[PDB]
Amino acid sequence: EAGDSFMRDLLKREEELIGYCREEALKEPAAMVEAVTATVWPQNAETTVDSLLSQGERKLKLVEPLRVGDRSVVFLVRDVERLEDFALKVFTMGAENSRSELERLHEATFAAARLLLPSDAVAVQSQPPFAQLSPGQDDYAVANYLLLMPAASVDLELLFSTLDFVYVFRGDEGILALHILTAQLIRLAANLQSKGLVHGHFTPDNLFIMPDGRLMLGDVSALWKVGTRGPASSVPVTYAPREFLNASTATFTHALNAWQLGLSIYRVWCLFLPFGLVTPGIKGSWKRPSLRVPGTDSLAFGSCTPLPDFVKTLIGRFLNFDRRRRLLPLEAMETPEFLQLQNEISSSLS
Amino acid sequence: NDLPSSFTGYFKKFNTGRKIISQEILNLIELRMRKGNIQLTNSAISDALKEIDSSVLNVAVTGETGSGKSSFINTLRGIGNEEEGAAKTGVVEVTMERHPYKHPNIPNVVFWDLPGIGSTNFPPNTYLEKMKFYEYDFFIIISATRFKKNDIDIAKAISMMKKEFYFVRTKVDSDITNEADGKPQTFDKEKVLQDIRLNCVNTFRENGIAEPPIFLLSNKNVCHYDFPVLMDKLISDLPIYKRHNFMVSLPNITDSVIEKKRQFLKQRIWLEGFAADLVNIIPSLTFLLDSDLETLKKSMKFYRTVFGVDETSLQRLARDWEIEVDQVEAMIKSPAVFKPEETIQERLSRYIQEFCLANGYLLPKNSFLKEIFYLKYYFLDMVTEDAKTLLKEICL
Ligand SMILES: Nc1nc2c(ncn2[C@@H]2O[C@H](COP(=O)(O)OP(=O)(O)O)[C@@H](O)[C@H]2O)c(=O)[nH]1
Ligand SMILES: Nc1ncnc2c1ncn2[C@@H]1O[C@H](COP(=O)(O)OP(=O)(O)O)[C@@H](O)[C@H]1O
Repeated sequence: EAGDSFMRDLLKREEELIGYCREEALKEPAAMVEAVTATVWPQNAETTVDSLLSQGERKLKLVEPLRVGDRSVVFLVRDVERLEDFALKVFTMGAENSRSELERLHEATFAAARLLLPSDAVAVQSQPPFAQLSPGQDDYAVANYLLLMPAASVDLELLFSTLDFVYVFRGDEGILALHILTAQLIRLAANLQSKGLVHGHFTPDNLFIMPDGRLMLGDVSALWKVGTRGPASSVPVTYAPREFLNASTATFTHALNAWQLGLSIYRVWCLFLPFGLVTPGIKGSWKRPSLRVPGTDSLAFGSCTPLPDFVKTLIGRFLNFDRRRRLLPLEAMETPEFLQLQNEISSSLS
Repeated sequence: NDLPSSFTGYFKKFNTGRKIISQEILNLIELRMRKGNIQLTNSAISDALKEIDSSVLNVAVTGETGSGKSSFINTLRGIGNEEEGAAKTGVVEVTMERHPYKHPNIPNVVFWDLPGIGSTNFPPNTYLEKMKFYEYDFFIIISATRFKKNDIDIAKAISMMKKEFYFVRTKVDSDITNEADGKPQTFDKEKVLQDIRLNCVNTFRENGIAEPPIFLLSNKNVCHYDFPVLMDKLISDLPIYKRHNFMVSLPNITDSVIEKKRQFLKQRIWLEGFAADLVNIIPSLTFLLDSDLETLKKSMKFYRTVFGVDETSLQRLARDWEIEVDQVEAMIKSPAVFKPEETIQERLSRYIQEFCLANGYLLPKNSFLKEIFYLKYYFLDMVTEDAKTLLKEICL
């Protein structure tokens, strides 16, 4: 709670800068943003939708675009008659089976529903759900399936890119923020572990600081029961350890999230990924596509922020290439290094 | 009233740290002057000047790729990044070997671009050994945008050897513009600078290093930030005999830097004037042989170059203000001196009267420097003023 409130206040402090970088991030995909916006909101700021679940009819007012993903745009919207703001995720259709994939995503998400959960799923009125939405624009087909969720204050990917632009985390407060994020990441991963759960996408673009300062993990459809077998391709290649790159089908394990946890803590202190892995939107990044391509498999901290040794050690232990010897997050919290992290945070806060 | 006293007394009029020679050398020259052996007096002055002229300065610059090492080196050399002889980025990181870059006008001032430690497979202590740490007069860690672990590991290693380094934070103009663009409702130029500075200070302390000299500057705008104070600190850390060469090589970025160059060069004129023999005739009643005129023209050209008002320097200014050189030349005095209605002979005669009216003959009654040396003092004042005049334009 103490750390949450500190993060909340820090977010408010950097609110204008985050907003600036958020807008900057939308310039490159402007054509996509405009085309998706024109599809979902072809008249003015409001569009009327029906819930696919029990929620009935809503009018969603566009406030502003928030973020672009590989095949999606996320908008800040308002349901005026409920007095509630939401993030709304809208999906583009490249694939011929985009429709069936989204139907599958819907079922997996809501069957499954620290975790950012959806609030509702809706479809534009007078048009079939999942099918391509009218009015169509040729460069960007949009599916009639809109996912409503609480809006994060910032995702870690955008935070890192913002810090790369101007490193506002200076002095003991910025350093403390790095400590708190490190501790939050570890506890989030530890919480999953405690429930025998594994997420395929424990990555900065799926890690969200909420308005109350809490760090949450998104996309409950990618949560697995530990030991479950699934498509290895569901793990982003730059966030996949070697054992997820050698097969069509992989076992989803606590070792996977130990690895991904190591990556994210490394990025907290370094901004780019380790091992020369390509990290879009960060200047210091090399171009290694994945670990299956040979490169620097040694863990290098030279171009990072000067991180404390207790953090270095924890990253090193999470990023053990041996899938049988990675430090798991619950175990990590019992280490002296985690104790030291907690005491640095406690001393600095009070 | 005695000549050796007048000779030493001139130097006492300059503040400690502005003296071109040590007390020991001054004592030796004064001693020989008192003993009346002119030949040994000359040789003492000659030796001192030669020791000064042949002094070599080796300045190391380390830091991450893209931190502004080559830019920093070029700025101190008064060379644009795209001009000939400019240090270029990236190259040292490939060779993994230091590369020397000489100052164009004072070639005994040498800057060494060092590869970032991360471009090598050297741990800090090995990296310092391989880069020949002990051979440098100054070792400068350049850092931009954010402190890297490598920067602090190198610093910790140097502190472990109980040696010294300077920390230079580049691209502060970029951080300022970026925070101004990103947070206008709360942006404050002075606060951003202070917070960058304290972050540097705090980073060293937190890592067990006594805070080194720290300088926040911009290779893109020398008219502001810590460039002047950096220069002050570097020269102060040098033995006296190396000061002249470093000083005259410095970019002409403040009135203080310019004035300080004038002070050093005034002492050089005094030494040269005494080495040449004092005379017993007033300089308004002597004339210049062609050998003197030649020495004068070469003196003016050296001064103009030192102070950045030489032909090449003026041309560069002209392109950038987008004008004809004759518009730049017209703002100052030195370019017209040896140019075609009052003859050159009348003109130099007038300069003597003006100088000696304003300043006297600098010496006990009935003793004088040779006329050429009053002229050099006059030229030095003129070139100094010319440099301040143009700097006012540039830094604005
Ligand atoms: N705005 C600004 N840019 C700088 C400064 N110093 C260097 N740069 C720029 O940063 C980039 C890298 O600098 P450079 O000297 O070439 O890097 P290095 O030799 O590899 O350390 C170049 O595009 C420079 O123009 C500075 O003080 N301010
Ligand atoms: N509820 C939310 N609030 C704020 N940003 C979000 C939210 N959900 C997703 N995002 C952001 O929108 C972008 C795309 O989200 P998503 O569709 O989950 O990823 P992708 O499309 O890249 O698979 C990402 O940057 C993500 O961080």
